[PDB]
Amino acid sequence: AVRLTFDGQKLTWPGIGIFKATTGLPDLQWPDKQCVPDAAIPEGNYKLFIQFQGEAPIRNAADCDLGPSWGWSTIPRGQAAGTCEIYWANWGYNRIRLESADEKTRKACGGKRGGFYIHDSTKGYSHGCIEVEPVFFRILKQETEKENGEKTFTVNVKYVSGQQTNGGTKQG
Amino acid sequence: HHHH
Repeated sequence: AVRLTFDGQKLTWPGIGIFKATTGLPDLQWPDKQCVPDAAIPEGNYKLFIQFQGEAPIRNAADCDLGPSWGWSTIPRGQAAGTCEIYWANWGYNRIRLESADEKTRKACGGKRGGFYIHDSTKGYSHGCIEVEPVFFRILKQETEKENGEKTFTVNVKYVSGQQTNGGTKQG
Repeated sequence: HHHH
């Protein structure tokens, strides 16, 4: 099993590496804002769904709405037109679904937050999710594609200071 | 939960 840790700026894969990572919209990248919609993800434990399921489902093409999915999916950037060129640039190219993995995490913030993912946009913000350095997904593929057995990934989110929850993921 |  892999227990990733996320402290607001760094996503650590123990024994492998540290990845730049960011959570929350630009003014909401603070541990004390974690119960505000689209802010830094609430602290606690989350399961990652790393099973690779290909293209994410499109719930409404006109409104650029992607449907939820419980796995690792890709963002259909190649067909984006008009406003969806803007909106899907905030997803990136890859997303991994997160689910709260204990009751305390699930009940955080009156239970009013959800729909969490790890994704590889390069904006320096995330709409209530975790934006990670794109190389994370290449390490993930390399470390898992040769393994035959169970592949269990979680992430613990714990902010140990008031520092901004921005790890420098905006494209250089 | 949407993400626009």
